[PDB]
Amino acid sequence: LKCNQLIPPFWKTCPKGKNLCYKMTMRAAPMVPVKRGCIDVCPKSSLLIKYMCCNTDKCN
Repeated sequence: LKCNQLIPPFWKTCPKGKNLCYKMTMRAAPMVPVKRGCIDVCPKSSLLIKYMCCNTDKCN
């Protein structure tokens, strides 16, 4: 279980439990990525920012 983050090849293996990952894009703009990392589940997404969480590698 591993996940790449914003744009370059930058990937890493996420630890047990945190087998999920994400990439928070800004809803202000269509979906401008700004944050990303290995998680468990998507934190409280805001009205102006969409947290794009998922379970598969590469997905964020």
